Amino acid sequence: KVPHSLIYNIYPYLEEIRRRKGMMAMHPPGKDGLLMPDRVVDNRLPDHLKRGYYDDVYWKDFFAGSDEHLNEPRMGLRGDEMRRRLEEAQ
Amino acid sequence: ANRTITGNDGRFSKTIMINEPQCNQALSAKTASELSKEIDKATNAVYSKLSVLEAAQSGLTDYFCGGLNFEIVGFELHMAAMLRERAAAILERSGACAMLLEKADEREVNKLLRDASRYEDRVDDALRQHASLIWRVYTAPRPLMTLTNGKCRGTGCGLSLFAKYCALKDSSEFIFDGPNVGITPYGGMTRLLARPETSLKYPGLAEFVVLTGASLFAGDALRLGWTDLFTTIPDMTYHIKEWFDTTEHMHNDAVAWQLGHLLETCFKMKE
Amino acid sequence: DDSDILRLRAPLTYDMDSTAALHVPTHCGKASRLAGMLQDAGGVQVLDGLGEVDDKGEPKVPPLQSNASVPTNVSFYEMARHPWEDRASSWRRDGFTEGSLEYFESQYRSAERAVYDEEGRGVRNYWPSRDAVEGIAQEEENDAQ
Amino acid sequence: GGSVLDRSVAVPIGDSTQVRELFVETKVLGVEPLQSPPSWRTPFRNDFAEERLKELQRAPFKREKYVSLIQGKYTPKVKKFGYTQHTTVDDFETKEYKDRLLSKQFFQNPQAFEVVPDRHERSVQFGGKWEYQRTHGLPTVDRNELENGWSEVEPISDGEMKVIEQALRDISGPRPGNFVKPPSKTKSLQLSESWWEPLGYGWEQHNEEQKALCDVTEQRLIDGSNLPFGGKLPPFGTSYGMGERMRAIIEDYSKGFGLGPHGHSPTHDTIHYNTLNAEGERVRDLGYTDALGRLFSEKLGDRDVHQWAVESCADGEADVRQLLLSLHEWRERGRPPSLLLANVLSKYLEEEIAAFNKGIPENAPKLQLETSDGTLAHSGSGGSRSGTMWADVDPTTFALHQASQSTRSTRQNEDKMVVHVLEELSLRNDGLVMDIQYAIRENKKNRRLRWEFVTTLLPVFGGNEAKVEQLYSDYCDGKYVPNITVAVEAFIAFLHNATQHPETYSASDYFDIDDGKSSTASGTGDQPSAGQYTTLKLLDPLEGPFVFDNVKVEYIQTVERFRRHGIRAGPVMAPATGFIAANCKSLNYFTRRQEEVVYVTNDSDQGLRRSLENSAYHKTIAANPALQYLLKARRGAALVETFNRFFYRTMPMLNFYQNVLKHYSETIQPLRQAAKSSTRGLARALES
Amino acid sequence: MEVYRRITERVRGALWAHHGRLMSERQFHRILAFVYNNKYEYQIRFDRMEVVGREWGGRVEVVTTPAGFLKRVRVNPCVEDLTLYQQQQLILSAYANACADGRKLMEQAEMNIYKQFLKDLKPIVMGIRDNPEFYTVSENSIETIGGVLQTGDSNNLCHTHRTIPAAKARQPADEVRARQEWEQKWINSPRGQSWALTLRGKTYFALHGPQYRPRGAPGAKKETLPLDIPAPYTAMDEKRLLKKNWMAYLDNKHVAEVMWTRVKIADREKRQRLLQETGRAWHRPINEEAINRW
Amino acid sequence: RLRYEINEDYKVRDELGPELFALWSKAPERWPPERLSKMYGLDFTLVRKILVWHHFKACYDACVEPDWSLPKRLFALEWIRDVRARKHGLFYGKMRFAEQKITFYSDRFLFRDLVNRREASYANVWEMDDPYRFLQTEQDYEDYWGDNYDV
Amino acid sequence: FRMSGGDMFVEYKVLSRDHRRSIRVEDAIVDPTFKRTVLPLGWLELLRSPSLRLPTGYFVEETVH
Amino acid sequence: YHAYVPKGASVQMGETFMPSNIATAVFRETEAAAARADKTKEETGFFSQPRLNYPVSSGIPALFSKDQFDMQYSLFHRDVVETLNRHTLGTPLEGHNLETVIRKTSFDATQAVAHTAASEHFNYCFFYKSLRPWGTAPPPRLREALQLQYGTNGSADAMDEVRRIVWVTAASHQERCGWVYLVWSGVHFDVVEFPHGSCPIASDLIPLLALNVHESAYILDYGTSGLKQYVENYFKACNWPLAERYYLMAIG
Amino acid sequence: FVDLETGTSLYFRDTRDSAEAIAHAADSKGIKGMDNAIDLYNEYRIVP
Ligand SMILES: [Mg+2]
Repeated sequence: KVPHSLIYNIYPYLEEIRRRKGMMAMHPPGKDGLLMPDRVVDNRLPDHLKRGYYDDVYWKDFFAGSDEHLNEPRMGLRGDEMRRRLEEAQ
Repeated sequence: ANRTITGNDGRFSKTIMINEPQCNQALSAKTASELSKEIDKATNAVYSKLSVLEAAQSGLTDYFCGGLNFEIVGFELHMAAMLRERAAAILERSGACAMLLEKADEREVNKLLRDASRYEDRVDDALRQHASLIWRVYTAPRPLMTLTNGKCRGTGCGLSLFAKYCALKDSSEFIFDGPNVGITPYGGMTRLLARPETSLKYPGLAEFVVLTGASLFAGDALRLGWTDLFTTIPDMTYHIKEWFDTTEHMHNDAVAWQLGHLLETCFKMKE
Repeated sequence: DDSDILRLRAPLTYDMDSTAALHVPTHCGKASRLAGMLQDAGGVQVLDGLGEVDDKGEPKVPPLQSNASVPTNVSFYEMARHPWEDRASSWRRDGFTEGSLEYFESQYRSAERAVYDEEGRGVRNYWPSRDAVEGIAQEEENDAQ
Repeated sequence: GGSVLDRSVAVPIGDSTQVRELFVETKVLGVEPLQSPPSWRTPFRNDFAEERLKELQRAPFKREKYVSLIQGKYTPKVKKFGYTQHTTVDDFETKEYKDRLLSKQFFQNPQAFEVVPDRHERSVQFGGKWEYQRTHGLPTVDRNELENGWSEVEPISDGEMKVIEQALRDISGPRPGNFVKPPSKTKSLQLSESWWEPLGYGWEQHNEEQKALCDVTEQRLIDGSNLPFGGKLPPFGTSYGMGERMRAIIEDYSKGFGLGPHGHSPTHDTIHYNTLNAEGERVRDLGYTDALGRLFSEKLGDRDVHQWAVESCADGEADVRQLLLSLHEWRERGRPPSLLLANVLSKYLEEEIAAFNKGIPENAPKLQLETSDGTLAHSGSGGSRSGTMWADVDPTTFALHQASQSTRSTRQNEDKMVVHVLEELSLRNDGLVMDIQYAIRENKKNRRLRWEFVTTLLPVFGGNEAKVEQLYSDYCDGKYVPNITVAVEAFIAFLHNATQHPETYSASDYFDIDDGKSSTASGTGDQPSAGQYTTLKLLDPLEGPFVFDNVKVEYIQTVERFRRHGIRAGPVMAPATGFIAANCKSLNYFTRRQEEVVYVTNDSDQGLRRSLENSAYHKTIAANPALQYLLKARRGAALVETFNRFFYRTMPMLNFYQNVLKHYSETIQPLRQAAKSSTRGLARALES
Repeated sequence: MEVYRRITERVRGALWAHHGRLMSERQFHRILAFVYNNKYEYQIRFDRMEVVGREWGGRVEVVTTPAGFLKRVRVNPCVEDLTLYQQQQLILSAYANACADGRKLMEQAEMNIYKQFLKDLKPIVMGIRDNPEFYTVSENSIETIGGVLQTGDSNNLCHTHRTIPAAKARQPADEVRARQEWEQKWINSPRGQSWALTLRGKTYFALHGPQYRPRGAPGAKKETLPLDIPAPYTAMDEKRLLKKNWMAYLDNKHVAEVMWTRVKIADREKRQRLLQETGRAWHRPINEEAINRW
Repeated sequence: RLRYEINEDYKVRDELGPELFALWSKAPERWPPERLSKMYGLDFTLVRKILVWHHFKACYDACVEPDWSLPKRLFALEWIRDVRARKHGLFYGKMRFAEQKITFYSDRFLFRDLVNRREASYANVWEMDDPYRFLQTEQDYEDYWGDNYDV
Repeated sequence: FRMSGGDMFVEYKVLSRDHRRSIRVEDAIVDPTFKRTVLPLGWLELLRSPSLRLPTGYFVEETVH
Repeated sequence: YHAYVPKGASVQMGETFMPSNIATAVFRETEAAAARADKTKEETGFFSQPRLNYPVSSGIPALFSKDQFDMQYSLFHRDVVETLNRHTLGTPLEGHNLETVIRKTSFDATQAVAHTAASEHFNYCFFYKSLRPWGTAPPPRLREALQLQYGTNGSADAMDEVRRIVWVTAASHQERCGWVYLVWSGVHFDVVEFPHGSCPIASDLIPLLALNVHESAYILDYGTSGLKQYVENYFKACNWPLAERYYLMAIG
Repeated sequence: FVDLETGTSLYFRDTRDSAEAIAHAADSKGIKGMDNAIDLYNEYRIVP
């Protein structure tokens, strides 16, 4: 059985039962919300292509020290920043 | 109040059993309008994770649910026809809602006609209450599992098949007939037979079952994809009860898993 | 007889078959509620010749028409939109103070065109002198002054 | 203001004299009531004069530099979201609102408004102790304008919807790293906690990566012996719980998610993955390597990679840095080779690939490098492009595996056709060619463009759809451009076939229809107004020639915004397409020869008129009242526009290739300069 | 509610699956909240109007707000003579056909809402798939500890689609700037000068000029460039959590992972059902090696 | 020693800017607690608490005085429960758990109210949620306003 | 609350004390030249609900000029 | 859904090209598939065919068409396994390792059925495990081993020489029923030719590479005269590193 | 509960009829009621 003390918890539920009339009860016609994959998409690029790919959108050498986003992590780097990596290595 | 419908409640589970072994589980208008109350009052209950509807049969009846009771319906249709008969008899006796030039005849004609229309109103009520009951089962907010043990006539077919969890035992059966009793089938199963799926898998089956009154069984209801669930276990209802006694929380994560595990271990045929 | 089965397909009237249409879900919920709704509407109104057609075909007691149409100005995404930039999204972004961002961007531009071509020759140099790399912008000092 | 409420105030037009002398035409519509203009259109209720005077007095300040008076401050200040200080949006704030608000704020406390504030202390209040009821909140806007006045929302079409949910179902496909997380990406845990750094967490992995992939001159090696527990996880009950919460964090961060090959979660109840390291062994015996990889590493043999790169590029061939990069990323960190590297390797290794391919039966996989399809992903070719057995392999693991193999030491120039251009450019622009080719593919896939080409060119040949289909496929590659003669009579044939039975060609090819709901007085605009064809309509952006799915939404919106409001510009206007001149027998476009190509302009015409009037169809076309406007318009450019529009919507790729060659001839020589300069760079660097 | 929350969870989950970004619970709920309030607005305005259902002939009339509320009932005295039962059924069926018309209207409205919602999701969704690093493999390709295995069959049947131009980036922003370039080019032309004096022209300027909106008038007063939230390039909720407390980090990443898994399971169920409907799949497992042999 | 705080999803810093303040400022009646409560993934008591704080922060920000009747309006059910409890057990304060009735309801106890709610209908949305739907009898109005001697 | 012609129009709901009976008024001028609000006499009987606390419908019923 | 889709079928995207007829024929084939699956579940014995590490839905690159390899896998080998199961139940050999069946049935005429089937089962297995689809380059250590034996004063002469000796051994087995192995005797390498129904484990060698010289292996592709071409291709597709780790495990 | 995949299919049972879950005739799309999360943080607490 349900204790008298705990019944308040049901209130919001019971509340939006009452309030579900009209548009809130309405679902978009045709659309279930479950969208299955159909095609296969890969936008990956060779490194030399993405070296200057985002220069106009952002600054040049956008992928510079990025290890995950480049196959060559050290390209585009100016000498100093290249030296930094070894500097912390030794 | 009629002891037509009976029930068994565990902590988190609910059993609604239709008891009418005499007329072969054929629901009256009152009994159906009652069932649509017990079903949604069991289903909208706070603690029910699963509400199981089945047939209570003491061994007198192998039906899960009958259709409309055709004896009742036939009876009062006949009465109505007879009253129209007498009313026409006296309408053409004086001719040799009906407005006349004689007060006595207007009196008795209108009494007769009014009573006739009341009878027809009872038949109509029967039909509407069965249809609305089906709808109730279809729209049940919390999970309503219909265990089908034994045969179903038309509106019974409807009642068992449209629950979102509809289980079939070996004994389950579907008879969509009634062009054999001189009427068109009822219970909405017509829809199931007309799905483009059925035309793909079994072209022609729809005409076969709708024209020829013919029984479909568990295997046929599974292949057509009318339901996902089937079991061979004795007294399943007890086990559902005792399983949902051992369950603990009401959070829908928990509920989803408990119900799902129940389904996978028994009602889906993995092994 | 075929014409009789042709007749079966016609929708239910109350003139022929004396029965109202079934529509099921509304009957399921609202069947017991109807007296309530009706008396909330102040009871029915019995009028005369509602659907009764006149001599030449005109409606007697002209029927009630629905005003309903889909409202076309109602997008909420432009009602409550981003507090400073006027964009219509629901996306919460913490921007930077305008004028912080301007100054910031300016000094970056200066610092980078200072490092990459220091001699103003115009071409990008990835091997900059130690003086151009660790060197402070004189524009900062000039701004203080 | 877009709205129902947004109509203006009462404004003067003069006495009867000035009114009759103002209006030329006047058309009346039925009487309806006067809505009072809203508060923001009302000049006396909205006057901002005080605030505008404040803006102007402070206006010279706005022209100077921004300078921090803390010198040495660089980083910008964050302004957070929803703070009242930063809200610039006034939805309904008129002078009226600002004044109601002002007054309420003033009677709240006056001491906020004083230049030198006096002591502000709360006193009693005259409404009662509950006075806040009659006081509180902010001034309220009238509810009529709240509800009704809002702009008309620009209708979203179904096209842009289908695009969005296409993008929605693209992202729901699996990424290869998530189900079983590579040991390489699970070393990356960093916490801000003081107990996390003392124990090097991923140390054995990181050590392995360093030792295998890095030169010993630069590598940092973590030792586990000196680490807190011996670089291990302690035995269970010993560590006071340090070890347990260590394990919890690790098992929680390293767990996989999503669906595996058996279609279920890694944590699913009854069914399991990687039983007894059954996948581990499956990698053991397979290994990740290309056939192409080892053919290359076989032919190259000992000699220097860089030397080879300076060789395989003569001076004008390609940037050495590019194919050096792509080569490195292909050999270790195994990737699909860029079509640059694939072209180079193709003309380098041709005899080894020939020898590898010379024995194979018919129905078995061969080895081929052909980039005719745009994309590089070697799940796309069937793995037959390189020698790869894998769809994808994560770089780190590949590098570790191949380094476990001991091989490397860690410790006429003028006239061109389109094909010539693409195969030349294939070396000097990877991306550009990759784009042209992807686009060509997608255009070849459309049924729509095909049906248009076919049904346009059928009447001219009148014959076999076999020849038309062939000419379609050849048109796709630039190997066919129609002769201007054929073009003109195709256009004519179109006007004829669309007029004789209107049903097919007004339901497929589109003309704009006249609105008799709208009537004004002009000679062009009246033939635009009643019972005529206004414009030749281009294909909707979904069925048209290819555009990428970045921009497809904005492209669509723009097309609709422009068609609806009758803007002629951008994607709606059709570019003038060239054809092959009458005297010239050449089949294609050429880079150098410009006189083979002929444009049909407004001013300079190709004899479209004289060919029309002298055609046998001239009178049956003159029959159509609707075409009468597109034949004869104030702008004699109706025929020119109909023409160019027709051949744009039917044969989009003529303009496509024309622009390709345009761009080539533009940018080629800068590219050769870059190539020679860089190659000679590594050349003198190398011999030195 | 459901159709929305499914798509939003799709977005959140995918956001963490493909890149290491987490969406703030704050954000996730505020999306949904915006959908909700949209519906609410449509309701506010829907109640100002009425829908009229009518039963037999015209002699039973029912006037009801589209939400299904009942305002008036007109009836012929003919009806008054029937029965209480039949009176009830008649009025009830009129009410039903009214609710029908109303519900048709509302469902168009809802389609409209769904479109606005999608349009609002688009900078996020197209934020995650429009990057130079994003990729997918076919769902039928085996996955092993190193990487993903190649699907063998029909080497023609696998086509890799690409959403990004491989040469220098053309972003949606450049397209909008192109659109206003063409707007100005059209306007400032002589033929455009004459067009701006037409009714079409002033309709265009009333709808799509924000710049001319008087101070204090509702709506945006500038034209906005399309939002750019590139997913791998913008740190969202994971960096704040990682700085503050590891525990909330682990919990939120756990939530995202769970949601993603759930979405994927849903997609598998729909796929299975669509496979069964067309008869390529049986109704119980007939192939157990596809499961037990891993 | 103060460094960690539970529930990191909603930070106090981020709730300083109140949500949609540019709307419910201008017609606070069209904005019942529901519309805003869909914004937070928390439980009922917490989100209403937060809404109160939003309103107050907003008010102090705009230099006007806040509605002090607002906490009573959002919590109205809790208000009246506390009033009637105070009259029942004789005490002044807020009722706590120990003093609740020990009645055990059946499982389906809520059915009547459930079908009453599920079948309700409203002319406009204001009628749907007005603040005063909690009150029917005169006793209700006498308990709800006992505080303001004005009302 | 809306504006036209220079003045306010407000919708309100008149009610008995027990809120048994009610009347809506759509557009009412807000005019502060009236010391006290005026209604048509006919409503006096419409709004009278005789509860327990007020045996006659109203607490105060008198005649003024 | 994987469990519900039958064994052969591929699960893909609907292109809506299906006329209702073939759409029904498909469902009928699926029903049949379910029936035959129910009977194969009960026909299942102790031993079973090995799961393939690489996708064979298309052929094995540079070596086999789809039909060739699937005539080895789904025709001859599965028959061998049915035989093996028929004759290892109801005998003292029930439920033991593949080894203890091969080794305890060695050299006896009475159990020749069991032994032949067993050894063929092993050979086919090891053959599948000896094929890496795009081939591989032989690892340094193995090359060093082979060179010390076969190599005469040439660079990886041992590779051309080993892939020669394998060819010669293959051509010198006339019956075209059997196997060719590169194996480790434990004191030296050699290329041995096993007749059908014989195995390297039975002779207590340690196998490195397997090549299938059955005529049924190369018939559909290379015809009856195509054995040389066949072997030459096999080396394009073979798996060396396996042979290497087996060699190194043998040594220690 | 969440870790064991089992029972997660049940959030989505509406998928069992394809032409329906598109049509939205039935208001119950979810396990406990109208949708999967109506009240996630409230309802379940009614169990002692
Ligand atoms: Mg009650």
